[PDB]
Amino acid sequence: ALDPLSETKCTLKSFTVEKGIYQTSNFRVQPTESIVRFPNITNLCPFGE
Amino acid sequence: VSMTKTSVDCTMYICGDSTECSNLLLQYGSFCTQLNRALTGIAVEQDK
Repeated sequence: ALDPLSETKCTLKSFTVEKGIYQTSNFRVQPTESIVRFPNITNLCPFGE
Repeated sequence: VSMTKTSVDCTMYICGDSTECSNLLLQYGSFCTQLNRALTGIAVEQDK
């Protein structure tokens, strides 16, 4: 990982990149933040019983 | 003449959004890599 050219070199495992189109990796879209929507329960479970 | 060109991702298909599962996939080596080369060849032949 330096420039998209070098990524092709490790992809091909060769220092010579021939003319053409070569698939390097995927495109990952990371989530913005973790969202949590749960029901509201303030009661403790009867573990004593 | 031609068939649907399909490119399968064997990194995401096997392990969804998983780091631990991914490390386990590395133990199996280049198998994932070989699949892309095989399907890539198919897609190229469809244009020929």
